[PDB]
Amino acid sequence: GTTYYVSSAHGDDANAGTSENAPWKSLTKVNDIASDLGPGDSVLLEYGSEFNDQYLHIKDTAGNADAPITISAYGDADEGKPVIASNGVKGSQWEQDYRANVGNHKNKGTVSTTLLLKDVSYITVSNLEITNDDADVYDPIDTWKWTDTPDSDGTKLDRSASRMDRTGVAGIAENGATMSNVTLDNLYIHDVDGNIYNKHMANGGIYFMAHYPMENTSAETDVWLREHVSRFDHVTIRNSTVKDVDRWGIAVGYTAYLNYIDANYGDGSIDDALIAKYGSTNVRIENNYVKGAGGDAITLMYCDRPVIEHNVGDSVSKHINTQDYTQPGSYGGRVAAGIWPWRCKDPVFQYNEMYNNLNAEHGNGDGQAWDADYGDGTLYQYNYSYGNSFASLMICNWYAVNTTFRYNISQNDRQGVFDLPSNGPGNHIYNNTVYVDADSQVLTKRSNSQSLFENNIFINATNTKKTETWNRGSQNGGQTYDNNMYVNYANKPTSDANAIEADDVSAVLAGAGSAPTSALKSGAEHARTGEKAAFDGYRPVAGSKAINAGKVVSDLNDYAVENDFLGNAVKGRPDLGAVEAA
Ligand SMILES: CC(=O)N[C@@H]1[C@@H](O[C@@H]2O[C@H](CO)[C@H](O)[C@H](O)[C@H]2O)[C@H](O)[C@@H](CO)O[C@H]1O
Ligand SMILES: [Ca+2]
Ligand SMILES: [Ca+2]
Repeated sequence: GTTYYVSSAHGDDANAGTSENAPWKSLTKVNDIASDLGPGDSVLLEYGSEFNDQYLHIKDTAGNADAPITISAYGDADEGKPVIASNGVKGSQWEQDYRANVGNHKNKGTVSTTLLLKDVSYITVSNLEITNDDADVYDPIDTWKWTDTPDSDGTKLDRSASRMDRTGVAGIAENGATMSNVTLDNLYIHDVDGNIYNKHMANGGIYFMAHYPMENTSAETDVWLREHVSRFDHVTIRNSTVKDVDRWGIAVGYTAYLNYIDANYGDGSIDDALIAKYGSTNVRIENNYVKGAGGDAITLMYCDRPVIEHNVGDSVSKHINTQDYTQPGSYGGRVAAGIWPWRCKDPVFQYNEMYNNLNAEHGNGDGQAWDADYGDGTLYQYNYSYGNSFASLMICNWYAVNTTFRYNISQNDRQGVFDLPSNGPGNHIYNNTVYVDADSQVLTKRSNSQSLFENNIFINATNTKKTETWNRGSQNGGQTYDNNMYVNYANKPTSDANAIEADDVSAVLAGAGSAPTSALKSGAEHARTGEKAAFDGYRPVAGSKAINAGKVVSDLNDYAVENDFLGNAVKGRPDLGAVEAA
């Protein structure tokens, strides 16, 4: 197909734009022809370019399986990714409308988006730097600190509840059809100075959502919408960085068709055909770094079996605090968690790191790394969490059901490791290693409900043999324990008839507590093997009471055991904790 070339430095918009030697100057020319982009067509932006007060909007077209539309860079890579910087200009603004109630949230209004994909299928967008900056908002994560006075550290915010919503990239389905085969790859999205509060406008680094094409006003609209579904399939977001954005880091799948998916909460189980029909299929979130989101880091909504792997989140919930979140109004929302699912079926969260979720000390009503929220079958495995301000894992309220949390390591997570506020049943927490410091404990104070804890190592990383509160409340049976290891405690859960007790973590693991305290400067995950391996303190030492002491687990959610946190096979009697002895 046709390849187009844009150069902010060299080009001219009188040019043809179809050869490298004579490229366009501005994105206006691409915008003018984007709806006619088709299979094999490409829009290449010159490395080193800065398209200021510009944006790219692509609507109502498609590549195909043989040849996608491509939006990318050309030239010398050392000149720096091309930059699209909308600065919120009028021309980037569009009217979003779900055309249904989507809960107690703003569902309609004006949004500024730097890169908009409205019902575009088979498109790959790569190697762009994307911003949406307000010169009057400045609060960089890299030097962020809690101040006794607002904005005293050379920062400034707009705290207005009516602040215009802004996206870096928005993926919008609103034609009553599937929008498929979208790939975002090696983008750098930053300084998207959106609205601090709004959770489900296209407001954040990357947001993908689906609307009804018309309001559901009659029996006839209702028959039609029940069968013609705006939804996503084959959305891949990988190798990207999202930094300094309000509100969401990366969210995918919120939908007007929640009115069908959520018509019948039942017991929290989600029917396979229901979620496949109305929800989003084959979503993959891989190798991204999210730092300094105002709210939540990465959330998957109304997704059928997404895969969320190899991401790093870091220092999110920047704005979920009493100084910055001042106009919550009737929506509320002064809460955020790290990397998590909402009303998904069997999502898989594996090999992710999550650091320093902020502000539980200053008005963040959550603050966890992980959150098995409402939904069915969430699998968290082989993830690391450090230094989160409120807990490693939440299981959230009645409709959070059938969670498995296994082969994870939690280090220096504060105020509790496990948070079980009135959650539904079916939850199974096994083969984790959790390192609990003096700012923390096993269960958050508010915990009251079900989980089955087996084969875990609990490490009291404090200077006395702690008398721990192992049980709080009794909803849905409360917390039951079997076949766990308890390191440096004076007591143990009364339910555990198979306890393994150890006095000194030094005779259990090589270097407990020595896992990372921060993300890698690059945002990449830490190595788990080789010279740079970062988790070797969590390997059992020779003769460790962890070795071959675990029960053969029977997963309550029918996920077979495969490997441990380091990816090594588990065979025989499993070792206690997250890491097999080698
Ligand atoms: C059940 C519950 O209250 N969950 C909280 C999350 O809030 C929900 O989040 C979804 C996201 O699609 C909708 O916004 C819904 O209306 C909310 O009730 C909240 O985002 C998380 C993280 O702070 O905490 C849960 O307690
Ligand atoms: Ca700014
Ligand atoms: Ca501040």
